[PDB]
Amino acid sequence: CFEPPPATTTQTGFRGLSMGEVLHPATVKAKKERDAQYPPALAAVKAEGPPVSQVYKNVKVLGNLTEAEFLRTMTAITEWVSPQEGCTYCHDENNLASEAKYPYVVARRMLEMTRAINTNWTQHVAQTGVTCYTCHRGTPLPPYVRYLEPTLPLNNRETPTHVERVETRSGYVVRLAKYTAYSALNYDPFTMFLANDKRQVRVVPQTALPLVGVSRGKERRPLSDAYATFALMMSISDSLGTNCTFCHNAQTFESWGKKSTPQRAIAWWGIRMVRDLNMNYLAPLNASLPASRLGRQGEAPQADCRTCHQGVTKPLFGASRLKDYPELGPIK
Amino acid sequence: ADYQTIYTQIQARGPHITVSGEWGDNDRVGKPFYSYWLGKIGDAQIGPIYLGASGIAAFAFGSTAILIILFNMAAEVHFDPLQFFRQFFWLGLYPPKAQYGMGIPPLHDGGWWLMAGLFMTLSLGSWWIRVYSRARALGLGTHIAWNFAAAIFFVLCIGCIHPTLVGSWSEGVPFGIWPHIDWLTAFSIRYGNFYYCPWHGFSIGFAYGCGLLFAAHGATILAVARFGGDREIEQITDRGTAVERAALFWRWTIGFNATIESVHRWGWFFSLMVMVSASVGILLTGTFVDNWYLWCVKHGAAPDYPAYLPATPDPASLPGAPK
Amino acid sequence: ALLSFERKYRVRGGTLIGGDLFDFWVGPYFVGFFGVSAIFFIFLGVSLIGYAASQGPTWDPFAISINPPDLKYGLGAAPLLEGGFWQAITVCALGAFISWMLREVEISRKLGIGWHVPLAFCVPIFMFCVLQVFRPLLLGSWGHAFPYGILSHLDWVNNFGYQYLNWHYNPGHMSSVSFLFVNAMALGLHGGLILSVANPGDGDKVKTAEHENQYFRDVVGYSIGALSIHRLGLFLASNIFLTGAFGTIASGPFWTRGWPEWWGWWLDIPFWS
Amino acid sequence: MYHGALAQHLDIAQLVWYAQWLVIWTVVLLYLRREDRREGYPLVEPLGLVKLAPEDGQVYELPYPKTFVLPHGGTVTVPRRRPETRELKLAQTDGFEGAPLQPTGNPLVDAVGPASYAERAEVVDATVDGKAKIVPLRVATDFSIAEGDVDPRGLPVVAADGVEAGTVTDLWVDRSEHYFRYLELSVAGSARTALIPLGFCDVKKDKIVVTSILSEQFANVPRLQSRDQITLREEDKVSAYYAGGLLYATPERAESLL
Ligand code: BCB
Ligand code: BCB
Ligand code: BCB
Ligand SMILES: C/C=C1/c2cc3[nH]c4c(c3C)C(=O)[C@H](C(=O)OC)c4c3nc(cc4[nH]c(cc(n2)[C@@H]1C)c(C(C)=O)c4C)[C@@H](C)[C@@H]3CCC(=O)OC/C=C(/C)CCC[C@H](C)CCC[C@H](C)CCCC(C)C
Ligand SMILES: C/C=C1/c2cc3[nH]c4c(c3C)C(=O)[C@H](C(=O)OC)c4c3nc(cc4[nH]c(cc(n2)[C@@H]1C)c(C(C)=O)c4C)[C@@H](C)[C@@H]3CCC(=O)OC/C=C(\C)CCC[C@H](C)CCC[C@H](C)CCCC(C)C
Ligand SMILES: CC(C)=CCC/C(C)=C/CC/C(C)=C/CC/C(C)=C/CC/C(C)=C/CC/C(C)=C/CC/C(C)=C/CC1=C(C)C(=O)c2ccccc2C1=O
Ligand code: HEC
Ligand code: HEC
Ligand code: HEC
Ligand code: HEC
Ligand SMILES: CC(C)=CCC/C(C)=C/C=C/C(C)=C/C=C/C(C)=C/C=C\C=C(C)\C=C\C=C(/C)CC/C=C(/C)CCCC(C)C
Ligand SMILES: CCCCCCCCCCCC[N+](C)(C)[O-]
Ligand SMILES: CCCCCCCCCCCC[N+](C)(C)[O-]
Ligand SMILES: CCCCCCCCCCCC[N+](C)(C)[O-]
Ligand SMILES: [Fe+3]
Repeated sequence: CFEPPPATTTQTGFRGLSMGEVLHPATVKAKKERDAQYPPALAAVKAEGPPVSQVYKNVKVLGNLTEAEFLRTMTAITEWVSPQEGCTYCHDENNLASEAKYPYVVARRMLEMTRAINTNWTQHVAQTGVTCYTCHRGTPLPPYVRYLEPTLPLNNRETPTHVERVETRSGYVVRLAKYTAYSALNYDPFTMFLANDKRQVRVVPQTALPLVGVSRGKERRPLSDAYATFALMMSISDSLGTNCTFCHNAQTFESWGKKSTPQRAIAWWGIRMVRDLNMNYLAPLNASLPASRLGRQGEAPQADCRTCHQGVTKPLFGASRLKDYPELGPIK
Repeated sequence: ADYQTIYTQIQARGPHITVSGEWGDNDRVGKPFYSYWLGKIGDAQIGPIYLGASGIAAFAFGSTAILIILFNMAAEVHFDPLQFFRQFFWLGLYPPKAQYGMGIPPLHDGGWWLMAGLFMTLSLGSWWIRVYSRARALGLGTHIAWNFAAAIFFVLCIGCIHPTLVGSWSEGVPFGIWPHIDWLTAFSIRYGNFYYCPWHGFSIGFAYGCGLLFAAHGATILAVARFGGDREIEQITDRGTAVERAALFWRWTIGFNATIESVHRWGWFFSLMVMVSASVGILLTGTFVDNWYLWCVKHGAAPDYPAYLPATPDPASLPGAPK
Repeated sequence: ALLSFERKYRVRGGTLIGGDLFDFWVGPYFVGFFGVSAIFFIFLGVSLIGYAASQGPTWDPFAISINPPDLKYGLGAAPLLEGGFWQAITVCALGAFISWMLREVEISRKLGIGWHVPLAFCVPIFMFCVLQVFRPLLLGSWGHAFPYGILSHLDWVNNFGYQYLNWHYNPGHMSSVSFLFVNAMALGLHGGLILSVANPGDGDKVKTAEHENQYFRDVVGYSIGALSIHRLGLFLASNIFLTGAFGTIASGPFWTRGWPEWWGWWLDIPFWS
Repeated sequence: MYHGALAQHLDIAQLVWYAQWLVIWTVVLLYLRREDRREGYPLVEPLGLVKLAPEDGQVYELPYPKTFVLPHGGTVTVPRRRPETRELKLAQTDGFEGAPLQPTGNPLVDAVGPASYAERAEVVDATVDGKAKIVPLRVATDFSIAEGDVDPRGLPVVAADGVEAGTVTDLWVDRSEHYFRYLELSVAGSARTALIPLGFCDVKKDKIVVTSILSEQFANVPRLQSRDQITLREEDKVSAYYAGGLLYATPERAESLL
């Protein structure tokens, strides 16, 4: 039922406003240990010999690396994505230039996506960056992805209940609730807001009085947009293991300036980045995936805030490998 | 200590009294029975109950509304009885999610909600008639009915008057445990934080005052139960030492006092004002104010605070930012 | 000066401390020793509010705000301008409230009545302590307490709630809200009823105890009775804070997640999961 | 353009704000606070001598009189002139305006301070249908003690000093509300009966404990006119007597507890 004291608390607004984090140490420790499994950087290698564009036969992304540099990458990729499966997950034992296994082609696009993240989305990932490990955590299927309908459990490494299974219709409300921090909000924030750029998150008017011409009847946004934004915010908070005051002074959710923390701006960039990733890198990959990876509408698994963050306000508590693997970005 | 104020030490039994009303004396059904444990903290007699036309009409319409809600709820769990009990709190009947304006919504998107709203409203009106006419039948003033009227009026405000004034049924209160709760935040978020709505403030002021008054009034009467202060009607018409001491306790404490009758007017007025203030607030919201916080800023009332972590510009307004 | 019936009650005695020294009235107000301590604390607190408010940005009453210290000062004294005034004012408040309660027991004794009213007044003093003293002790800073300002204290209630994503799902809150609602409803019913019996209108004659019970038996099939509604009303009102205090004390010290998630004890039973 | 805007930086909600305060203060000041004054007004000063004309504020603070039509005949009008006639056996302890009064005699018999009774009608309170409301069980023979509960009839009454003071002979019941309000008891060694409000009674299974008065003080409990019914003023006299004991039964009860 309850969590024993003490609680760790932080301050994120002026004194007296009750803004800041409330954290259970046990829970933080369990997440710290889970995230400390991040494999350490492989030892640096001397840049020696010709570029692998001249040495190997089918190297389209990593072509400016030397042989030892490139094989160091391939070791790191195997550690991050398929340590249990090994190099043969993506490769033919007898022909390392064969694209015959689908993980090869996907991994190539993932290489491009990852460098895109570290080069074009520094407004969100800063100097910390991502690697394949950030999402994959040592398995080819990342533990936290989303379909065009809610699935349970959130961690696909756990085995679903009959009711949790997406085909059991009697369990839909619970599948939806657990994605919105157990609220009864009747909206799926992922397909509404993170799958594409079609919907506006902001719903609150920016004037005191209602403007004539947007304020009556069918000119009005339905109230459901406000439910939906709230649902997105429940989901976002739960995905970072935090509460609203991490980003907002609830005195005025819609105001910036002194009424928002810098984390709110970073979160804003995060919404745009996730949209780019899903629309332009992850959703097109239903062409290249087996039918057992796709959802009930032939969609590929896509990313939300939890995919990288897994319940922590900084993924892997700020761990970085950017300086150790320049080939993953940023790219000049 | 006066143990009588905690519970009845020695209970009494006697023949059941029936005060005759101008009509309906035969529509009292049931046989009275007595509960000894109830009788410790209250009156031991349960029943009979009057059973007029308006009361049955209320039960009729109410059950219809309940049934429409429960059926839609069960549809939400594909009629699995076990998941229905599990998920009961999270199940609901929703007004339209899409913007149809004031057009009648499809049954699958708000029509059933509108239906359940109609029958609940009829049930409330029917019960109101019961509350009113029962008073006149027994030769009593209609004070309760006018308080109850304000409470019904507030429900109509959040249920359909405010939707029709802004012109969208999408703004009604859903039916269900958690979902009617969720509406409060969706609404407050839409209209710019309800803490900054002065009529929220008024309503809360009166609601808190109802707690203050009933704690204070209840405590007062119990403190003068030894002189019979609970027999309030005859203390109104013939002031006894009970209400003299009650009046002097307050006068010597706060500098002024009520009478045994006027304290009930205070209480009645405070109760009424919870609902009247709430209704003015909803009637103004959406029709004439869009963001209550900005409205308080416009009129120079909102507090401001220093930044703690750095002030943060809206990134969407920086040059070259994506949409 | 005096109500027509007042003089025969204006007798010596009933004090708790000081005997005759403070046993007197000033206008309608009984004084007593706690009358004196109350005025002391009120004068001190209002002075500190005034001094603190003048060192602040504005004089608009809606925007004045005396705030507690940053969390980093823990449970220690903080500099006057940045939390100290809040600390001082808080102590005056407690002095004033407790003095006020004890003054009411003295008035009760002199009149030979029950102490029920100061007893009831303990509940809101207790709730004030839950918010400003006990819960900040359990968390380790006075910084978690609420600020003194007409509108600013609402911003604290606001953010405090959203620190647990949706406070409405707090079970102690649900209980508290339910008593606030039913208490306001009962007071309307009780006041409505009394007035309806004494004021039927039209020159009709005033009715009776039996009419009172007949009305509620007729409408809802039960009538708790005259004395009992007063006991119930004190019970209902008191439980707004008595049950609410659990939902407040729990948040932070005994629960750190959102309050919706707390209901997983029900939702996640394996039997129907 | 804006819904709710008016000329020169006014909007409708701003006006309603003012109107709402005006409504509140009107009802509170001009209505409720005058209703509050239908008892005990006009106030009493160190002799209000101006018999020729009333002072203006005393007229302004009062509501128009209202008349109650009583259920068993009669009318009451409030407010009205009701000075307290009876001589009070109290003396001013000082010259100050709000200094307390002191009892000159025995305050329980003299009915001052917490022992004061109101001057209610010397009238028996009545049921809906005219009968006496508060009657002992010997008269109210269709009323019983509920099965479960002490029958006090026969039990002794122990006073504050631990002395048995009498024996409970009957319970008086409210026939309108089905609720016992008094015990009747014979005071031992005095050949008379006394009534006790239940609220002063600690009902145990072998005794009735009564802490408000001493055993000897049961002798001077106000007596009733009739044996089998009570008037509203008598109810006040009886109830007040024990309440006066809370402060007066012993010299130490009026002084500070600390
Ligand atoms: C945990 C949640 C709390 C809460 C949540 C809350 C909400 C959500 C709202 C209020 C509102 C109010 N609160 Mg607040 N509050 C207040 C006082 C107030 C008033 C400004 C106002 C109406 C109160 C009322 O009518 O009650 C009933 C009592 C009555 C009717 C008797 C009259 C009391 C009088 C009107 C109070 C005036 C007090 C003075 C302004 C302050 C003292 C000044 C000094 C110098 C003498 C005090 C004095 C305290 C203390 C000492 O604990 C307190 C604590 C809390 N409030 C907690 C922090 N309160 C409302 C408001 O409009 O604020 C702007 C409002 O919407
Ligand atoms: C984040 C969102 C919040 C919010 C959102 C909110 C909204 C949107 C509205 C309120 C309203 C109100 N809020 Mg507020 N609120 C309140 C208190 C209050 C109430 C005093 C007031 C009136 C509601 C009421 O009494 O309904 C209880 C009584 C009701 C609902 C009447 C029911 C009567 C009916 C006849 C009952 C009959 C039922 C049938 C028997 C059953 C049949 C059912 C079947 C058929 C299905 C406090 C004390 C606080 C604190 C401490 O923070 C707070 C904070 C919040 N409120 C946050 C700001 N609140 C209302 C208001 O005043 O707005 C100006 C309002 O409209
Ligand atoms: C977004 C955040 C929200 C929120 C956050 C919230 C928090 C954080 C807390 C509450 C609490 C409470 N909320 Mg809740 N809330 C409530 C109702 C309530 C109250 C019943 C309850 C107790 C308030 C309290 O502690 O007063 C305090 C009042 C005090 C201490 C009175 C002190 C008086 C003092 C002894 C004397 C003062 C004297 C003056 C200074 C003297 C001046 C007088 C002059 C005239 C001379 C309603 C009805 C609603 C609706 C309709 O939505 C609502 C929504 C919300 N609440 C939002 C969801 N609420 C409290 C609770 O119980 O939670 C379980 C609480 O801690
Ligand atoms: C500030 C003003 C307050 C206020 C005032 C007032 N509120 C009143 C009156 C006043 C003056 C009445 O005169 C009337 C009444 O009659 O009281 C005895 C009444 C009402 N307020 C109810 C509920 C409520 N008030 C709420 C709030 C506020 N109100 C605000 C706070 C809330 C909240 C907070 O959500 C709720 C849920 C119902 C009990 C009742 C209507 C039943 C009905 O409309 O029928 C609807 C028809 C049905 C079939 C529903 C059946 C179930 C219900 C519980 C009815 C069952 C009764 C039945 C007799 C049981 C038989 C038992 C028997 C076998 C032994
Ligand atoms: C469930 C229990 C209920 C309940 C019960 C009862 N309530 C009682 C009694 C009972 C039984 C009395 O016997 C007593 C009284 O006599 O009635 C006239 C009283 C009283 N209830 C008051 C206020 C009240 N009740 C509230 C709530 C409930 N009550 C709940 C609902 C609320 C809110 C917010 O809800 C308020 C504001 C005063 C009017 C009065 C105390 C006067 C005092 O104490 O004098 C002493 C103090 C002063 C005169 C001023 C002191 C100034 C200090 C030093 C400096 C200010 C500091 C302050 C903290 C700053 C705050 C700023 C602000 C904007 C944040
Ligand atoms: C200057 C100096 C040295 C003075 C010394 C003396 C001294 C200690 C003075 C104190 C000065 C102070 C601090 C005064 C402030 C007084 C205060 C706190 C007033 C608060 C008033 C408020 C807002 C009350 C809210 C409650 C409210 C709306 C009450 C209105 C209705 C009333 C009067 C209710 C009280 C009341 C109740 C509850 C009954 O049940 C009852 C039953 C039968 C008869 C009368 C009553 C009755 O009067
Ligand atoms: C999927 C996540 C892979 C794992 C595990 C391993 N490799 Fe890989 N490899 C992968 C891709 C998508 C590519 C193409 C790279 C590009 O820039 O286009 C490669 C390439 C190679 C090569 C060069 C082969 C050639 O074209 O001649 C070699 C030699 C190679 N990979 C070796 C290698 C080893 C030894 C691995 C286990 C340590 C390994 N790879 C894992 C995808 C994936
Ligand atoms: C989150 C932003 C990711 C990062 C960074 C990387 N990957 Fe990824 N990958 C991600 C998703 C959501 C998916 C879809 C689920 C799926 O299993 O397809 C994938 C998929 C792959 C695959 C295919 C594996 C399979 O389907 O069995 C491979 C081989 C893969 N990803 C490799 C890979 C590499 C090498 C990465 C770093 C260069 C990398 N991914 C980053 C999410 C994310
Ligand atoms: C940071 C990681 C956040 C947390 C935790 C919460 N919110 Fe949020 N919110 C955040 C951003 C970046 C934005 C802007 C979205 C955009 O695309 O522009 C928002 C927006 C809102 C809004 C809408 C405000 C408007 O202009 O209409 C609301 C009402 C809101 N947020 C509320 C809210 C609540 C209640 C939260 C805790 C449950 C919460 N947010 C968390 C960033 C972050
Ligand atoms: C991997 C591709 C990510 C996805 C998807 C999302 N985030 Fe992220 N975030 C990521 C990194 C590598 C970092 C850097 C950590 C650091 O040390 O700077 C971040 C940072 C944030 C922050 C800043 C938190 C802070 O303490 O300063 C926030 C508020 C944040 N992220 C929010 C957020 C949201 C709301 C997302 C979904 C829209 C989201 N992130 C996705 C990596 C990735
Ligand atoms: C002209 C026509 C077509 C349109 C106008 C129709 C009209 C007047 C519509 C009005 C609609 C209104 C007033 C809607 C208001 C709805 C509101 C305020 C709903 C609020 C809360 C609902 C709740 C809490 C319902 C929960 C439902 C359940 C728990 C299932 C029902 C079962 C029950 C046992 C009910 C118990 C409720 C409670 C006593 C515990
Ligand atoms: C809007 C509510 C309409 C409900 C109609 C059904 C109620 C019937 C009223 C009968 C009243 C008869 N009467 C006056 C003798 O009590
Ligand atoms: C609880 C919300 C209370 C907010 C109170 C704000 C009221 C502002 C009214 C302003 C009156 C108009 N004017 C001219 C003085 O600005
Ligand atoms: C926010 C709700 C406002 C409620 C206002 C009720 C306050 C009662 C004022 C009592 C005034 C006393 N007196 C003697 C000056 O009239
Ligand atoms: Fe009463």
